This record gives sequence, C-alpha cells and structure tokens, in this order.
Amino acid sequence: GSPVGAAGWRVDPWIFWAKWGSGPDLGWHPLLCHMLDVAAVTLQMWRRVLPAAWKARISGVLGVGQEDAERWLAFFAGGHDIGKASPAFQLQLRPEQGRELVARRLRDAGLPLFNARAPHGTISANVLETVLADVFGLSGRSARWVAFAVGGHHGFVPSYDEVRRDLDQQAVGWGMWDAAREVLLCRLADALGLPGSSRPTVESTPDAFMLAGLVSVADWIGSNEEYFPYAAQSALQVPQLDAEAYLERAMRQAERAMASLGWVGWRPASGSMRLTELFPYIRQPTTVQAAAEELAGEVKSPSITIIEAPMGEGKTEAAMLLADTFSTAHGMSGCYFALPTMATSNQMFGRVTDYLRHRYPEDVVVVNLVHGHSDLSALLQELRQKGEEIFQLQGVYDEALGDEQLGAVVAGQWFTRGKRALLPPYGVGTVDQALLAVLQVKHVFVRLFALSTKTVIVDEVHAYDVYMTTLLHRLLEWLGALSVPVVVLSATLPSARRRELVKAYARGAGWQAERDLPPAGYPRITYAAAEDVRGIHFAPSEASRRKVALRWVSAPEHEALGQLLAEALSQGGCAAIICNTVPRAQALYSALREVFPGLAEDGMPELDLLHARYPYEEREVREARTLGRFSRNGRRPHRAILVATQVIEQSLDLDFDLMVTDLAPVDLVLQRMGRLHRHPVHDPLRPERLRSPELWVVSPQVMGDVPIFDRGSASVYDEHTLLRSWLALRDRDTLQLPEDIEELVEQVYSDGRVPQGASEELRSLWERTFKAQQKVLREDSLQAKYRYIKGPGYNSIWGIVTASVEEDAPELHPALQALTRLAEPSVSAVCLVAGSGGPCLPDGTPVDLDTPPDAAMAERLLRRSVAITDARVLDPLLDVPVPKGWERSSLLRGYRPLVFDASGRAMVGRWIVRIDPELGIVVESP
Ligand code: NI
Ligand code: NI
Ligand code: NI
Repeated sequence: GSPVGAAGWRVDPWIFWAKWGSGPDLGWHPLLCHMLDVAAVTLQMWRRVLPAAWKARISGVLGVGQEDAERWLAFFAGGHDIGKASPAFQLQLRPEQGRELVARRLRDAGLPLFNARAPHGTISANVLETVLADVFGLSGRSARWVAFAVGGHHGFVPSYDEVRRDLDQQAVGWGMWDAAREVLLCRLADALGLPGSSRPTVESTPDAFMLAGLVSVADWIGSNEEYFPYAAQSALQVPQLDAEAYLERAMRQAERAMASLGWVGWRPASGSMRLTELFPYIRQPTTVQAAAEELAGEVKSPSITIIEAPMGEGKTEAAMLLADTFSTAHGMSGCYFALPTMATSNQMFGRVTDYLRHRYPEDVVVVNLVHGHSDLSALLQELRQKGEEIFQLQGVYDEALGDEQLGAVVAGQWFTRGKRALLPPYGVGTVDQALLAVLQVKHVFVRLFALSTKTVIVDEVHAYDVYMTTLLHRLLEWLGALSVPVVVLSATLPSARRRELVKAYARGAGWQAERDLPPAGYPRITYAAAEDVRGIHFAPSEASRRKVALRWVSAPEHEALGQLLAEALSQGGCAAIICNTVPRAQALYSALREVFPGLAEDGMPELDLLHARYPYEEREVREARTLGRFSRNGRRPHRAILVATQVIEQSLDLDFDLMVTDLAPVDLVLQRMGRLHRHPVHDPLRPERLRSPELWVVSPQVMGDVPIFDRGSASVYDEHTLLRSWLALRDRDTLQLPEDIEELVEQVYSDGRVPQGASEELRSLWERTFKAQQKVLREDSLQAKYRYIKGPGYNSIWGIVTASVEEDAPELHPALQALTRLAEPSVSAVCLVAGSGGPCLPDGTPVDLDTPPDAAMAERLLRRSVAITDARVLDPLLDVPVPKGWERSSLLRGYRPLVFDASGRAMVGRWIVRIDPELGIVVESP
C-alpha cells in the first residue's frame, strides 16, 4: 500500500551514488552516471570491438535489428547497478566520508530509511525481474533472465531463493524507492533511445548466461577512474548534469579505455589469402596444411574440426588458416590459442604475431605484443615499462569481500593474471583458462563471453586427458551453443574420443541431424557442421615415415643407465631424459653429475636440469640455455644431456639425438618421442651411434610378470593406464611411424582387454587398477553437480551454478581444479631471504609485507616467484597467511612469502625446504 504522489516522482536522479572515494579522493560518482558509463562501454563495444558474427547472432537471438539489440544490451548492462538505489546500499557509507549528508539528502526526498543489508546485485535482480515487464514491456521470462544474468555481475548469478524469498523488503524498499528506480531506469532508457523501439526477446538461457559476462566486463571498464573520473567533486554537493551530454563524454572515455586495452581496432580488411601468403616462411605446404586449405573453402560459420597428424607436421598453420577463414569469410574476428597445461605460452606468441601482420595493419605491433600474452615475462616487462600500463580498478563493490577496494583488486586480477589473455580479440594462453569456463567458479560467464567472440584453437590434445576427464566435452557443448568455431589439434585420438567430442559440440549446437561420422585413414581431418559432416584422409609426409628402435632399461640397469648413456654418448650427441616428477629428475641429475662433469661450448656444464620448480628468473635462464642448445636454429653442442620433467614434453621446440623417458600413458610417451630427431637439418651432424632414432623407456621393477610402478608416477598418472601402456610396449623392438602412433594409442585406450595369458597376480593387478580407475570416473560423474556448471540445455537461468556462490571469492585453482583434475593443486610462493627488519630480496633490500608493492618492487617479487606442487608441503604452505599488503595487490594477491636463511634452508611443516642453485626448490625430511 504505497501510493506515491507527484512530489515523490520529482526526486532528482543525481543524488544517488554508485561509487565513493576514500582518502585523497573526496569525490563520488552518481549512480545514473555509472549506469550511463557502463551503457556507453557497451555501445562502444558493439561499435568498435565485437565481431560481426557475434552481433548478427545475438541480434537474431534477441529477435530485433542490430541498432535495437545494441541499445537494449546497453540498457541491461547499464541497469546492472539499479539495486544500488536502495536504502541498504545508499546507507552503506562510512561516517567519515559523509554518510549523514547522503542520509539527509534521501530524507529530503521523502525516502524511508532502513538499516537492513543485502547485496546490490541481488536487489537489482529483484527489481528488474518485475520492472522490466511491468514498465518496459518485456515478457516475464525475458525480464527474469535479464534480471538474474545482470544481477550476477559481481561473481555469481543469484540463486532463486536469494531473490524471491530470503530478500528482506526493508533492504530493497518500496513505494518511493520503486519510483526512484523507475525514474533512473526511464532516464537511462530515454538516453539510449529505447522508446518506442520493438521489445527484444531474451529467453535463451546460455545467451543470457554469457551476456552476464559482458555485463561484468563493461562494469570493469567503467570502474577505471583514470578513464572514468567521478562526476561529483565533493560529498557536499550534488552535480547538475545533462544525461545526454554526459553519455557522449562517457562514450569518448569508454573508447579511450578500451583503446588502451588494445581491443580496437582489429578490422580484417578482406582480403582472401592462401596459406603460402599468410605464412611466407613455408615453401611447399605439408599435406595436412593442403587438406586444411582445401577444407577452408567450404567451412561453415559454426563448426568443429579435428586435426590428427604426426607431430612436426605443422598442424598449427592449418588451424590458424582455418581461424583466418572464419574471421575473414564468416565474421569471426578473433582467436584464442589454447596451449597445453605444462606448456609455457612463450615460443608460440611470435607465430601469431607474424600471422597478424599479414592480416592487419601494423597497429598489431602496438597491441598484441603486450596484451595477447599470458606469460609472466610480458607482465614483468610491462611493469618495468613506464608509464602505468596496467589497467586499474577502484570502487568494485563486491558483496563478500571486506571492502570495495579489495573487490577492485580481485576484479583487477583479470588485468594482471594469466586469464587476462582471454580478454583481447587475439590471445595466447593455457587451455586451463578456457576449461575453467565450465567449472563452478567466480565469473565463469566472463570466460564464456570472452570465448564467445573468438574462434578457439585447442593445441596438442591428448587421448589420456579426454579419457580421464569431461572438461573438454562440456566446454565443447557450451561452445556449440554459442556458435564458436573450434579447431582441435592432436597427434592422434581414439575414434571413441573423436565421436564423443564431436557429439558434444553437436549437442551444444542443437544439430538434430544424427547421421554418422565418416571413417578415414590416419592422418586425418574430421569436420562437422549443420548439414555437413566430413572425414578427410591425407598422406603422411615422407619424413614422418621412420622406424624408431625401442629399448628398455630395467631396474637392475637403472644405475647402469649412466653407464648406458656413457657408451651411447661416447662419441657425443644430444640426449634428453624425461622424468614424471621433479624429485625423480633432481635425483637422476644428482646421480648423473659424476658421469658427465664436463663443460659444453656455451660455457655451461653439459649436464643440465629443467623443471618448473625454480624461482622465475632462474627458469628464464635455464630455458634460454636449453633453447640455445636444442632448438632448430640453435648452436648445437657436441655433447649435452638434459634431465627434465614434462615441461619439455609439451612446450619447447627441441631436437634430441637420443630420448629416454619414464613409462607414461602411450600418447604422452609418443608426444615426448616427437622431440626425437625432430629437425632434419640436424641429421648430417648427428653422431654415428645415434643416427638411427632410439627411444629408451625406464622399465618398472618386475616381479615375475607383474610391473611395480614407482610411487611418483603412480600418483601422477592412472595406474591402470600405466599398465596398459607397459603391456602395449613391453614386447616391442621397433615402432613403425606414422601408423604405430594411432595403432598404439588405439590399442591402449580403445577397447581390448588383453591380459594375454599370464599370472594370476597380473590379472589381479589389471582388475584392481581398472576398478580403481572406474571408481574415480564414476565418483567424478556423481559429484558433477558440485563441480561443473550446467550444460547449455539447462531449463533456467538460475542454478547453472550452485555453491559456493558469492563466498567470496572461492577457488578455482587450489580446490575445484584438482577434484576435476584440470591441473595439479599448487601454492604460489615468493622466495626471499631472512634478516632483521623482516624478509629481504636476495640482494638485498627489505620487503614491506604490510603494504601493497609498487610496480617495480612487484616486478622484483614476481621474479622470485615459484609454483610449489609437492604434496608433502602443500598444506603447511597454505597455512601461511598471505601478507596484508599483498592481499590488497592485484599483482601479488594469493602469493605466500617463503623465507630461506643464509644456508638456503626454511622450515615448512615437518619438512625442510631448500633452495638449491642446481636442483631448484628441494623438499626433504630432516
Ligand atoms: Ni555492482
Ligand atoms: Ni557497477
Ligand atoms: Ni560496481
């Protein structure tokens, strides 16, 4: 019973606040200004950033024309903070920043005051779900969907009960507050020209869901005070503004901010280029590239493509040629390049840069070189490079963080951390960043939205990963719903995997056509579209036709391994030994120092070690040395040995005369084997003993016929898979490539239960390990409701994510990533030295843990960073609090100080942790 009189309808919109300053900044930003800012950011996104296919698709989903869909999207995005016009939010002010002035200001307007609290986004959902219908004429489902999606902007879309049951009425207010919000919303809509345009339809769940990500990003752009200064110079006075002129200035500011981010202006300027043109360095295209070039002329706008060729065949140029065809011919301006988990992004960027120069004006040089990167080195150089190049946020009022500056920090991690690579139209990063889009994590919809504008290339997919997890399948479903073109690259996939992946993308795209996948010989390119489903075989390159000698080194021989290496390398040659874990690599290297004490031509020892567990600058040094020795253009040593973990297995473009590896799932052993004699140019200079390729696998202890895998390998990989791999490999003397790649992988995963007629204990090991594996998969399937987001076909906008909603901000990497086995759980730590006056840099300045670092000091700290993953110290390290200055820093939030003494020792739980100049971080028992 709240009849508002005309005096109540008067109100004056500008009195309400959305942002407020703290200390040096005494000013504040009116809510109508903020809504106009986010709407302006949305308009400029529509006009200068978003790819044409995305605009056409979303306009079609909305059922209206493009200008109309644009103005309405700007309306919803601007309307994201309408819930701030409540007593609960307006009264939030600190007394020292003038809460009383605002209180008198609202009291003069006749607005009732209540001290009840509620997050403003939930309030926004609660008001929009009715007002968007009763006033603006949207259907109730449309109003509801927009209300929830828009109301989720701070991290999670609200649960149904939060909006429609558990929300206190005093927090929202009614009568006068409804009239005030109606006035703000109407002035917003009039500023964007909504009357009397045709009403949009927003009843598609997946689309509303990623649109929430668009809203969050537009709010982040609107939160940069450098580009969006607060309109009110003081708490004492209310600005007298014109909404239209302010919208114009807001549009200029939005264009400037996004220009600073490098989001403009990627105009393809067609164009219609062949593969030799985009990649001049190649002479004769490889057969896979030729088949892709032939495929390119008929590819459909929403489609999935799977490319299976032996490693070194150049699948990436084919993939990029396809993405280029998508951008030029199908309006998909943009691409995310999803590199393998262990892979560093580093070597890959330059290729993308070169492709960009051949398609875009040299403005590329001003943009991607800073922005498409996710590697830490780009962040370091960007920090060293004056001026303040890092985009910065303030006044992000996240409900479940202590304060708005903390919310601004957590939101600004999107411009500091590796996930930043998602944002730009072109970006290169880890596949994990894309895979997170289907986890129940904060701002998943932001990841769905960032992916929604690009074609997606998944580099180096392994059979083991698509067998052990469903992450890629789910992501493919969501990508299919959002009409995102996808190219998956792999050395080989079992047919069941190709089928389930293509079926996942098709299931997401709604392709009701059910007709079968066409079988084709390896190597091959599978392809699928609406009316089209192809399977194209092509001939392997003659260079791919090799015989690889296979050799086992058993447990009794395992310390003769140094001797076997000595005889094999007596005439020199480059050799690599891939261990499955860091401790195994450190141990093997330490054992190997006696056998190879010599110095290489680069002035560094011929024996070398490479793994991720080093402070980052040391990683840079060791990696530069490794690339310097074993890369295709590198100065190849007469003799060198590299002990390394799987960071070599998936990243660097290396070539070795001899390969040794721990037993692993066969696709991974083959992937490691792809570095063996990788570059033909090195052939003439190879030592005579090593001219015929050889793969040594370290044999497990064998009791009778029953293998006993080492604990580290058993912990890293599924043991049944290790067993199947060992069974498939043990009798072999010679591998016949290309064909043995697909043959071995198909044998290990795809189907055959082959005990082969052996001991009862071996059979028991088979059945037991298989039972454990299946129990793991089944347990992940039953627990899926607590881990994965709902698929695209889910009935309602609410409940796509349920728990731990708005915590905030819940993992993410330490927890959910591990349970879904997206990646190993880990702790980020900064290595420092002990001393009075607190922790120090190694040379030798004191560190202030109590205050956030400046960009230079943060650069120095990040140089000391390392990602600990060893299980023994992981928990005790997490028990160490993140220092209060670091938690208020977007650059260093989540990092843990790790203070070694003068001896390089530090106590961590029951364990000694040691910083070794040769070994890197070493965990050992006292
Ligand atoms: Ni908000
Ligand atoms: Ni906002
Ligand atoms: Ni906000």
